Amino acid sequence: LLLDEHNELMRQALAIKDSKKRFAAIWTLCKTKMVCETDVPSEDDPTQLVSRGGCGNTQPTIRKDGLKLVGSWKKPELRVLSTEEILNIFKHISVKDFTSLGFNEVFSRPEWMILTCLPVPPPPVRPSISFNESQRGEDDLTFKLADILKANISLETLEHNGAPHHAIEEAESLLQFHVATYMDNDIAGQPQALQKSGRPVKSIRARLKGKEGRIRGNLMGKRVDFSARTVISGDPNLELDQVGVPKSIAKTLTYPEVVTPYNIDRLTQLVRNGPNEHPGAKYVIRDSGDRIDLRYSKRAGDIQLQYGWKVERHIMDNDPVLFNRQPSLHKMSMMAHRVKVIPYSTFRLNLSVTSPYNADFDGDEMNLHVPQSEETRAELSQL
Amino acid sequence: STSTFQTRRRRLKKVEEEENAATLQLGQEFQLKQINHQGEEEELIALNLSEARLVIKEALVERRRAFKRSQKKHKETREKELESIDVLLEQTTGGNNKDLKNTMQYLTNFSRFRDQETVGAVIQLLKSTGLHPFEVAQLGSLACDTADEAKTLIPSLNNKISDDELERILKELSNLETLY
Amino acid sequence: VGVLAAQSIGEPATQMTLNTFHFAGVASKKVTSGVPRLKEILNVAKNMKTPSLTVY
Amino acid sequence: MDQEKKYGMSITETFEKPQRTNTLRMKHGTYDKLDDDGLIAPGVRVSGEDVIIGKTTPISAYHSKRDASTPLRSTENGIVDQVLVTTNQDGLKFVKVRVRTTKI
Amino acid sequence: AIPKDQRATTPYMTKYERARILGTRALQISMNAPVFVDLEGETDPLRIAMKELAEKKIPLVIRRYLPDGSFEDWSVEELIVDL
Amino acid sequence: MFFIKDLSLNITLHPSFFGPRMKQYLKTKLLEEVEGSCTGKFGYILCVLDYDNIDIQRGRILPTDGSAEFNVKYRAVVFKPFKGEVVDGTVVSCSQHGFEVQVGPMKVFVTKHLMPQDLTFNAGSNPPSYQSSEDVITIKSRIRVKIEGCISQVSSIHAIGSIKEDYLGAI
Amino acid sequence: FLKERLMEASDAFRVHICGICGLMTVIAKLNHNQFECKGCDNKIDIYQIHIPYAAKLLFQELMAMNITPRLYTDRSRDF
Amino acid sequence: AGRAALYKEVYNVIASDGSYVNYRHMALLVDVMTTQGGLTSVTRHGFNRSNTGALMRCSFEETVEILFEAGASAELDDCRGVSENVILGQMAPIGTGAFDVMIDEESLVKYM
Amino acid sequence: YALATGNWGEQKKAMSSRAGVSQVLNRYTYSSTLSHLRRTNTPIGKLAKPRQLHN
DNA sequence: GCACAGGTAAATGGTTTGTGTCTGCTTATCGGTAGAGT
RNA sequence: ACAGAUCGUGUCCAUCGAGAGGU
DNA sequence: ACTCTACCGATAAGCAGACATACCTCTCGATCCTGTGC
Ligand SMILES: [Mg+2]
Ligand SMILES: [Zn+2]
Ligand SMILES: [Zn+2]
Repeated sequence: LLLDEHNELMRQALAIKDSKKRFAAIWTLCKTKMVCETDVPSEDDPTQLVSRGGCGNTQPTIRKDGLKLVGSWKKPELRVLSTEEILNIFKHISVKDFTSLGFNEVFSRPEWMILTCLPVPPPPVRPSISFNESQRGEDDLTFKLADILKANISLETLEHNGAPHHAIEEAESLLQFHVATYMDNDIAGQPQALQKSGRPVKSIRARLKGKEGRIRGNLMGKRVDFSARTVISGDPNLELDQVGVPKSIAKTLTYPEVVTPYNIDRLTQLVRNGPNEHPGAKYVIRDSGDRIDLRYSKRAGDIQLQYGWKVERHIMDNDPVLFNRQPSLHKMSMMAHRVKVIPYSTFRLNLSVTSPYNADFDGDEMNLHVPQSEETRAELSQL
Repeated sequence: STSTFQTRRRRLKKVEEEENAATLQLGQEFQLKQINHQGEEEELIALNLSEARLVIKEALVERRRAFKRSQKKHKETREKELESIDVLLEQTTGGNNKDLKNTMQYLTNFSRFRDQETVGAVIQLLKSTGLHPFEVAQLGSLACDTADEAKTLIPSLNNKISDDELERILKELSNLETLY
Repeated sequence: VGVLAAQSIGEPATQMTLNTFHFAGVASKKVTSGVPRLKEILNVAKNMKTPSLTVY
Repeated sequence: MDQEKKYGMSITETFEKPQRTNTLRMKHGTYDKLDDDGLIAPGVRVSGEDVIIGKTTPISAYHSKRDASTPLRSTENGIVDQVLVTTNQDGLKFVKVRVRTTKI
Repeated sequence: AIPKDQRATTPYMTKYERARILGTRALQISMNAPVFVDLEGETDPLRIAMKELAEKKIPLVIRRYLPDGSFEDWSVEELIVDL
Repeated sequence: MFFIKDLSLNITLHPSFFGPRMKQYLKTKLLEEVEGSCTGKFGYILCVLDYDNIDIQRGRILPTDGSAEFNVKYRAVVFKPFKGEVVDGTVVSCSQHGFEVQVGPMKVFVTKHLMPQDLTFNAGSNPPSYQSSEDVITIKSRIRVKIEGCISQVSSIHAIGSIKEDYLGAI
Repeated sequence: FLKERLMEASDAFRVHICGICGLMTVIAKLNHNQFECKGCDNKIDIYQIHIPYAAKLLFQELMAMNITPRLYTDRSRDF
Repeated sequence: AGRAALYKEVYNVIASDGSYVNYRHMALLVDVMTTQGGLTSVTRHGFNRSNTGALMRCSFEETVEILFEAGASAELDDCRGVSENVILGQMAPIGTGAFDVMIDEESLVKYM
Repeated sequence: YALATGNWGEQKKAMSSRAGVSQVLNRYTYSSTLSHLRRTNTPIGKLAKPRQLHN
């Protein structure tokens, strides 16, 4: 390191428990130094000096230019710092040095920031787009990986067969640019990567950058099953906690009920009804999956329900469901109501619940969610 | 199924200090000063060939007696030994229990001590030295004639025991195994 | 309680009407109030539009 | 709308009623209302996923032809009133159909 | 780390605890677990769970986790239900 | 060589079995589970001693279903073939590859390349064995064999044996 | 309810994670009932977790970014 | 004094629309904003620059920067927040998840 | 291409060209068609002054 | 007879009404003492 | 020795931009 | 005593970075070729 524990300022800086703050302090204290010392006076008796043990060579002023680092060597030489020498220097860093700098000797070494073996994502990460008519449209990641492979092969052949240093430099620059665009297509001060279509290529950073990303668009927010949405309307004859569910929605949405001695007859009657009338069932689940369809098999009636099975019955009356309006600002925008089947294709609610919902009947749209387990049903009813 | 939590950077130790060795270097699970369920800092228990057979036999008869009392409350030499543990195993453990037969047969065939007093005094005799209980179990189980056999049998006893004391307790064990 | 507090603070923000002007008393100082004032308070702006001081 | 678009030279789609014998991965909608030419005559009530235009494309085991029919919309139904057949600029077949419904 | 004489938590039973206990009992009853009370002809697992909670016949233990990591165990029958 | 360790086991019990007999249900579950096990870490489990104060802790209920997870504490006799350990057994099988040993419940193999060239496969004798000089070895005879190492940590557990050592064979 | 909506009513995936590496690169063969981790030749500690498919895709993308999101089933504290 | 002034300013902000907000919410907000020794703005340069988990932090602002920072360092995410459990698809330790439910043998044999 | 996609320019560099110049005619109602045929748009992209009704 | 494979195009010069509000990096600029005399 | 026409279940047409909308 | 010039701190002022409520509905286009081959 440029500075060690001998310096009082360095000793004071090497006391912050936080890694980021300690690294920032070390960088601020060491960026001023531009030459190895090798002879640091001791804290006590400043007249006598102590051999630090360094090299004594001067340090350059590293400057970032595009994807390359340049160094103004002045005692001015302007030599571009190669990646190989930087990696070699990083490999020579002692464990304590980057431990104090913030890096961990087990999980993230400083020398591991240099790419020497790039893994490729599996086909699930970059699937094949079927697209209308039989054409094998491929993801941009596959094209970028193929480009990187081609650049690597070209560089290897150019190095093996013998070529001037300019060809090696341009090949390695092209490979570095392609790798960087594969990992980040929004590099500042650099031209974007364009394919044959002329549009900017899609990078994984661009894949997860905003509210359409993997985290803000597929992790904390996602599409769900067993949900419905239709125009709401008023009904003074309904109760305060009651929602008018259309017959079609009730026949579509289903709730899985485990067959029990207390409801065996009811479940058998619902199964015999079939997925045509509202008080019916759509699916019968036996042991170890093996779903049974009640609308294609038609084998209903001659099927005996054994204990432990599951029956996907239609949404019946007094079923607790979640009723939501967007935007959901406060917790009152989410409420649990009781299902009441109505003979019209609209949502009916009491007039007194419109104020917490902040909704009217001029064309509003509201969503309905049903639970799929006893845990969720009970907690929705009681909370 | 484990009894020790992660420690000393077990996630990415990246040392790979082999798997086992004759000169100590025991496995991590079988390490000195084990952790008891309620206590702590308890050393590893090592059982000789004779001690283990007595332990399993006593556990089996205890389980059989417990089962018999529950049912009631609800309502030679080597040849003779084989019948005894056969009739003990045929009803106590139950199930397939195929593996248990071979272990018990090997214990009975290779048993060194058959007297309760002798095996009990074995620990009292061996407690004089501070040797690791594994090697004392090895010398108690394996036969010997003098110091050369004990030294050649295992490589974990290099200059760890004085020859005079070694030959002394080797002859002690020799007579304690020849008296029965 | 944190989510409840956040919702209870943000709901009146959406429910408020225009808050760009009309915040003047005896002297038309155009004191900032409402949504812009709340935004500059949350962002902790070092240069507010209408700094003020009261002396007793 | 549908078109008899051509791939290469010999890979040209055709308008005909598909059959189970030589069509693979075909839709499960009803094909009874279709005619020999592959179009529904005007005045026939349609509903659900019923196929209105029957088009098949050559694959290149048999099953040399694969269907490309466009079914009616799931939430739409009615009676077909006008069916228009013509040719595009290059010389292929152009087919347009219309569905009429009353919304009380 | 399970003190008994130094239990500083409230003896009352929270709404979240009540909802969780009722849901767990209802789910167990639905999946054919033994019932320790008579049903009076009832056939809905949730109401059976409420009936069991009424007379404190639910064999469950609440483990309240302190922020540091310690915890204390409260029985359902010993928790006062007032809400 | 025999050790006793305070092992731990995790089991899941269906709530349909949540009766007064849960303790004995878990007891028999453990009893048939750890008996005859061939775990690659602990080794061979032979007997489960100390059938008292098992101390079955409270069973945490998984949020997904009504099942409860139990962490039972128990001690049992273990058996692991430590590498480099001298053991004594009996010969069971003897092919042209070598003669096997019956140390405990294992099938330790003394491959032909381990013991010296003195031992020869003489098929003339009625029991196929390796009759040679320096004492007589046959099927079901006393033999002391060392362990070179542990292989096949998964599924069955066994090792490889050798006789090329002073004061190791014959006996 | 939040967990049910995020998992049961949406993507739900089961993966095997090595107990040493902490990554999901575990070779699982359910037919022969055996598992292996070629990274650290581990065969006697394999755990299965239930995570959404989006989380698995994000972790795989992060691994493609030379970033290791190691997942562990135990709490690391004290020693 | 700064916290009190901030609370007074917020109360004056919510004063003209006629809406009334309980003191607890605004007090909690100003205490969070002044937990450290200075003002903590509600932005990417304020409460973001904290010691909380990277997964829960990176779900609001730009993500790949903090992910790269986490990769460069070796910080441990305790996964005790809500965002981490939502990402991992597990029951967050909030509300009904703040406790654990266990079954006892003594009470089980007590009833029957 | 310009009259179909609505991007006023050549096939390439369409990202830097204006969009929405050409739109499909709205024929839901005669009044709607008349309104669509007499529509003007100022490309601006936060600012309240340009949106205000000037004197 | 028709297909087959690399990114050889523009050099340029060039663009656009009216986006603020912090954030960090990199200079330029301003005082203030220390190696000592006649 | 033995040594098959398809059958039977079959999965969808996607992505990127642009415009018009309505609470 | 302050000249001949060095690092300390304390600002000004230009250079870029991040991002803008939520819900869904519908239609409409585009996803390559020209110099080069015998
Ligand atoms: Mg409205
Ligand atoms: Zn140096
Ligand atoms: Zn591993």
